[PDB]
Amino acid sequence: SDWNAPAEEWGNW
Amino acid sequence: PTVQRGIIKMVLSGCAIIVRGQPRGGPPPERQINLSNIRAGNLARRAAATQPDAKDTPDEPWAFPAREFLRKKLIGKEVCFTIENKTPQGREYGMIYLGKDTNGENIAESLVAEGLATRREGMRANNPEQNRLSECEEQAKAAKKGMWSEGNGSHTIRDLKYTIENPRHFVDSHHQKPVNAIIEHVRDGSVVRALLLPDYYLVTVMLSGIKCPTFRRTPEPFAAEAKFFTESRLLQRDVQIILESCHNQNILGTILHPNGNITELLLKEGFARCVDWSIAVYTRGAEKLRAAERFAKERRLRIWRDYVAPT
Ligand SMILES: [Cs+]
Repeated sequence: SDWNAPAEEWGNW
Repeated sequence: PTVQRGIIKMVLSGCAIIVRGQPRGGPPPERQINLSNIRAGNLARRAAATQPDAKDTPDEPWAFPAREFLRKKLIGKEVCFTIENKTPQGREYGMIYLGKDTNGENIAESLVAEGLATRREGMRANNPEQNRLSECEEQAKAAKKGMWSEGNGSHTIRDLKYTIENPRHFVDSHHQKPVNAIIEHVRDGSVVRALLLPDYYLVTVMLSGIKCPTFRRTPEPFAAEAKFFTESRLLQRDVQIILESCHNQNILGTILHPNGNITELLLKEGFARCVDWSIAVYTRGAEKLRAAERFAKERRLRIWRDYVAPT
């Protein structure tokens, strides 16, 4: 689980 | 014509796209996908040390607006794509759609529709797909968008600056006021390459007060993971950077984003530790960095897996 991709997306909009 | 899914990692020069799957084990798979049937302008390039006789070429007109167009619309988004061709040298060509089905927004069409990419000269007759690119192109020429505007388009060519005359003065002149920037690359978890606005400075930014595991010619424990942690949140994202200090050309600072502080996040995840040589230049309260690190150490997270509490 040390490859943590964000749940919420970090978008430019 | 097999629709496969994926997530936009970054937008490349000539509007090429890197797509990734989600972490199912270790590093997520990557895929460079060139857009079929269209040709976008080439971004500025800096000559590699591998090729010493080569020199830095600038931006082609409307190349950077083309990259910025896709960056604003694709970064972090889920897309579906189909591969049309795969050259023997490994290069893949295909179509990219915004959404979950192939009837969503066609990226190639969006570019051509706004005069940010032109049709490739085909010698044969247009297929159904190549026909709409023609319609998009004519609508763009009629509206005089982008490359179809009146003049050079030389104003869209960045005066890229890979160095700074006097780093200390440049940082002090901003008085720790947040600077609009784009995170172009991620070396490791706590050091990134940022494009500073409005004068297009390409600089190296190190996070103040912390240090992630790094690579040295090779990766340290949790180096690749920490890099991905920062990459999956900030790569080609619009951010604000507080220019706090500098050492030579390297700039010490803090990256601001509506979703949170990556410096605190890295510490709380145990992907980084507090360092005392630079913690004084952290302007957003050093005591919170201590709390974030203390949080992770108590739970033996990542880099603190082999931590031995005093007793
Ligand atoms: Cs023109």
